[PDB]
Amino acid sequence: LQHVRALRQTITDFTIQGEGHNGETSEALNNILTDDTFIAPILWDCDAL
Amino acid sequence: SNPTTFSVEAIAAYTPVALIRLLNASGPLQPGHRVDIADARSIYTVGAAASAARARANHNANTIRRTAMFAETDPMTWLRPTVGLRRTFNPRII
Amino acid sequence: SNPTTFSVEAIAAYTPVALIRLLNASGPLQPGHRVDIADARSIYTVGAAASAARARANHNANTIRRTAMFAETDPMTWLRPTVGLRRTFNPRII
Amino acid sequence: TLDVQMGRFMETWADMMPHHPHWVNEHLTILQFIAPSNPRLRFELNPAF
Amino acid sequence: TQLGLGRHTMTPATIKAVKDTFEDRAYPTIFYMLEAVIHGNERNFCALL
Amino acid sequence: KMVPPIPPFLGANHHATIRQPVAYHVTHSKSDFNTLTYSLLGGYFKFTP
Repeated sequence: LQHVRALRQTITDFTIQGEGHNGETSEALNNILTDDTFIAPILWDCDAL
Repeated sequence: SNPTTFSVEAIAAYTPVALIRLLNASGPLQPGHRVDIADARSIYTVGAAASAARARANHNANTIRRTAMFAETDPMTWLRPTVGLRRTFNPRII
Repeated sequence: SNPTTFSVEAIAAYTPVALIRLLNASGPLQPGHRVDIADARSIYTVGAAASAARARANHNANTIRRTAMFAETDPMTWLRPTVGLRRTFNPRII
Repeated sequence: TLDVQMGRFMETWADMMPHHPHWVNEHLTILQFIAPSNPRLRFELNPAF
Repeated sequence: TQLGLGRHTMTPATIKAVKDTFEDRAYPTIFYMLEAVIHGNERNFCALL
Repeated sequence: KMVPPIPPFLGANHHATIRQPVAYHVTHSKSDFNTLTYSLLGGYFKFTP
């Protein structure tokens, strides 16, 4: 359970708090895990299309 | 039930379908005769499931009715919080 | 008990409240009517707890009275010390 | 009641932050901090303050 | 071997939970039924055991 | 998720005793569960002369 919630400890540690950009949830520009252009085949419960 | 009269499949068929123990679907068929078919199937759907809901009435003599199920109004909620019975008990009333 | 007369909620209500295991709150409410509210709430719990303390009443044919739990005078203390009972036993007297 | 105060704090703090405070930048390696970049560098003078 | 260090190393019982649920040859069909007695949003099956 | 959402009526980071860097440490320090405790204890020593 909590080392992929220590993976919560391992995809918001090694970057960054101080400066962000252009209004999409967060700091969204992002990259390939965390912003506002990944919804999907996601066809289970409810949030993303 | 009467008169329609009895599902032999055939494509009549009749919406309920008020049986228990359809040792009937097969049974024989054997096979379906010369009609168009498509629904057909619907008639078996709705009324077979009715044949389920009305097949009950009972089994409620040992339930254990339904519950508040959750935390939500529950039109008072202002003098006690709400919590739901997830039914780990063996619901029998013995 | 009478006449006040019986908790319907409403906001009358009354302080005792001498019922047990009430499936009354839920129960219908349904919901509370057009009066102010505020307490209500305090008067509710203040009686509910009493109606459980008074609900005990019996169950005391199985106790096994209470004790000092900890150690303290005990106005004698001058020819024997004092100790308490860590309430880990089953009080049933059977 | 310690609840309305928290709500008020949340509402005020939603826009209290037009930029980001310089005191969670505890992360930089020695040299990132050291380079004459860092705006907090000119405020790190006495090791006991 | 350079991203995870002491997000640490392993042993018999949980990647136990690993070798015999993703390799060889032994699977089902009617809890198939029961998985669509399962599939995703809330539902009132939230109440029994 | 940026700054510890600590209400101003309970003390701020720059006026408190336990500040951001030690929290950074405990959430990013990475050895063990004994060495971490002893290191944290080593943290709590005053810098008064």
